[PDB]
Amino acid sequence: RRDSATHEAKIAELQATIERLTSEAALAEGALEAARRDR
Amino acid sequence: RRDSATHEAKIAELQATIERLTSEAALAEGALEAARRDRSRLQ
Amino acid sequence: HAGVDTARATAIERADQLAKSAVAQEKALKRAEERAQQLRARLDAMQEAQDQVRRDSATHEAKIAELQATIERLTSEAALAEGALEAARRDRSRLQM
Amino acid sequence: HAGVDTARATAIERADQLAKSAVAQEKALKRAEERAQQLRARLDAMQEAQDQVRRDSATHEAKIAELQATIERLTSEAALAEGALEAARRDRSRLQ
Amino acid sequence: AELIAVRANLDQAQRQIALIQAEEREVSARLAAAETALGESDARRQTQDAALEDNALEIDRLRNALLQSDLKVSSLDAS
Amino acid sequence: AELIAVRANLDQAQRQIALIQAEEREVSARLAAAETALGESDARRQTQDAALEDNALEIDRLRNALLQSDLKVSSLDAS
Amino acid sequence: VQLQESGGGLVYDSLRLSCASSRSIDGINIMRWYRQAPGKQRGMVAVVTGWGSTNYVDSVKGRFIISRDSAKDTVYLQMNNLKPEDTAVYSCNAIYRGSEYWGQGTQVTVS
Amino acid sequence: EVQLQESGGGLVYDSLRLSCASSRSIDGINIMRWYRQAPGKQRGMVAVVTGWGSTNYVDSVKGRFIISRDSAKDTVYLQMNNLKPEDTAVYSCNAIYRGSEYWGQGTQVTVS
Amino acid sequence: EVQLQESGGGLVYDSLRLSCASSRSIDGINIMRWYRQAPGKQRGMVAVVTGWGSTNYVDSVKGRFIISRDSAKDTVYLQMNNLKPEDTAVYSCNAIYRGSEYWGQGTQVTVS
Amino acid sequence: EVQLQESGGGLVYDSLRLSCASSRSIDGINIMRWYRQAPGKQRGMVAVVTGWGSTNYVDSVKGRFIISRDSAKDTVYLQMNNLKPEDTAVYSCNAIYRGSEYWGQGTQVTVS
Repeated sequence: RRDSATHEAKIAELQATIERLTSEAALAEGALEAARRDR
Repeated sequence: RRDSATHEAKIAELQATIERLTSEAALAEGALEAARRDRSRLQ
Repeated sequence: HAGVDTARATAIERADQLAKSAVAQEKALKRAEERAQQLRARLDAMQEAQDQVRRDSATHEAKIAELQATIERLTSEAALAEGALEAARRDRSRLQM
Repeated sequence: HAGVDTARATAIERADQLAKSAVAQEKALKRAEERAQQLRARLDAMQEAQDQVRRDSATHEAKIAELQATIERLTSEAALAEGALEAARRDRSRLQ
Repeated sequence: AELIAVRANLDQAQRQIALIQAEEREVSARLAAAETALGESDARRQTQDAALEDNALEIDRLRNALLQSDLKVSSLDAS
Repeated sequence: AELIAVRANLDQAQRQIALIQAEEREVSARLAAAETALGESDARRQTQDAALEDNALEIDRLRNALLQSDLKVSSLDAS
Repeated sequence: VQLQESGGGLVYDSLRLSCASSRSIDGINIMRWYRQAPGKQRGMVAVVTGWGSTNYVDSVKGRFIISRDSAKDTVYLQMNNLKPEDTAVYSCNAIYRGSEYWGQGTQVTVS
Repeated sequence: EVQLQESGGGLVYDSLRLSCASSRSIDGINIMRWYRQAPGKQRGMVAVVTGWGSTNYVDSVKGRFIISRDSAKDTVYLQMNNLKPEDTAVYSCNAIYRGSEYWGQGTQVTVS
Repeated sequence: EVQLQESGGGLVYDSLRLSCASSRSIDGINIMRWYRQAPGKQRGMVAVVTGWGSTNYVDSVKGRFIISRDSAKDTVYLQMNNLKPEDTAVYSCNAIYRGSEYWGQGTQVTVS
Repeated sequence: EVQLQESGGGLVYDSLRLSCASSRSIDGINIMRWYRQAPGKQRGMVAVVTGWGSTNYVDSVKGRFIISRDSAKDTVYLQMNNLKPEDTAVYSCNAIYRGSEYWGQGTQVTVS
């Protein structure tokens, strides 16, 4: 009944952190690895 | 009930995909710190 | 005249024998002077032969000295070549270490 | 009586003058033989003088032979030295 | 290699070159001395041959004159 | 290179051996003829000189014979 | 799951790369596209998420576009204003139930 | 707006402990990962922790460090074990709550 | 005071030839060698000739180039054969006389 | 053929004197060289003295090392003053007689 609302709060927060991890992946895995192998 | 049950898999998924999206990071900065080590040949 | 007649006779041959003892000696000096001129020609030719070899040794020393000053340069170039270029290369190629 | 007490005068002249004079001829024979034997002494000296200078030029000829022998196998050392430089400077083609 | 057995014969070569030079020089000097001495000896021999010719003529002539002289002695004592 | 070159230097050795035969030719002709004739002409020198001393003694004795014969001729003529 | 992609080729521009998937209308989490320039280690290019958040590596930002189409069930990659350094082999990736899945790979070359 | 204050610094010849005090998030502790800054160099990766507990470690420290939550005390531990002298670095814990990143003042561990 | 002068430079698809016109040293010729300066690189030796005629080359040209003297005309010759476009370089001559090293103004050889 | 055997090698904190004794050529001496081979590195030259007293050194050793012939002792020397810890190497004395090059065993001199 009431517990349903918290599941989205588990969905919302846990899905927003995956955004941050993907953003930090842009800098690490693609950018600074490729960029700093060249220098 | 039924719809709450559908929530469980997604949470069980989201925590699961984080496990093996951070697992790439450990192998990721391992190579970034191996590449930055090459800067010893320049500094 | 009693004893003089002989002295005329005797001293004419004493003159005559020494009259051809002079021709013999004259031919002796004219052959001993020719043997002197053979020796002069040999020594004069051998004096110039020695002189020719004198500046032959002088040109050799001119070759030696200038063939040393070239090696003084090749040894000098190898200093920069073998010393600077080579050692620095292997010190620059120490990156593998 | 007369022609014989006089004619001895022209005969003694040869026997006295030439006896001393021909000795001066004999001295020249010794002198021209001394000149001959002195030059003959010099000729052996100059052949020995030839001999040392004969070897001296040969020693000089070996010095040129040894000196060019260095250069011939000291320019070869430079020939391989520049091969080492170009081979090592060919390595930088891989990076730049 | 083989230079051991070849430079040995080059050494023998230059040894006999030294023999050549020494013996040739000593023979040449001896030959010059002998030739000059033989020329002088023959000159003396021929001067003395001329002396012998002239003086044998003198002796034959003088003996003939003495014979004629003694003949005149004998004729004078026969006078 | 050195093989043929120093075999050629041994060939130089054989050439100088030919020059050894040249020196032996000098001794075999020139020196031999020179001293043989020198000995002969000095023998003739001694023979000539002894004969010339005998020759001078002959001239002196027969000339003194003429002097005495002339003196006797003069005396017998003065008779 | 079978991820099969398409859209590759050698071209003179802009291009579209799809990665056909096997199941899960809107149910799969992060899909990504990886490229491997020959002689270089494979690297990430784009990222899409279940809700629609997207990102790109700064080497391609403003150019490559990662997109979804839940009806056709295929993650797209609009790949526009290609540069000659964009010659590489583009293989789609995924994370379903944790296990990473890849694709056969397609190559795009430009010059 | 959670505020993270690092802890556990010091000096050794050993095996040290590190903590990251958290201002909020009892039991809702999403990714708390630990970063060390090599002096004169860039910041680094050490380990992560999650709400559920999946902790992975970077290859250079794998099998040595352990990162464990303390949900009640609201602090994520970074254990240091089988240390090497190459670990002298300024240590800084990191947070992600509501998608925002919350670093800290950083501490230091000298291993020499 | 030898005053060299190079000649024979230009452009080929083959074969070329270079000269180094010496201003003195008629037959008094010690080492006279050829240097190439690759465009944007440093000088390097190519071939060496000597008074005796001892010719020795660098590996990069050995069996391809010939360094041949001409003692009559006061000139040294570097015959160029079977070229590569790698041989595009400025070619200059050197000479050692009385120890002093003399260069030449140089000529450019472009092969490609 | 010449046999070259060195002497004077050793170890110090100081200064040294490397010497090289030969088998022939009493003052009829052409180029004799002194090399050194750092471990795991190719052989390199340092000093050259020629039979006339002319000397040259590589830029690394100039101002410090002095090379000096000695005709009477049939030996060439190579002084080493103000030795630096970087100068450690194996030092082989060299000579060029009759064209071909002849080497020596070497003497590992360590300075550190």
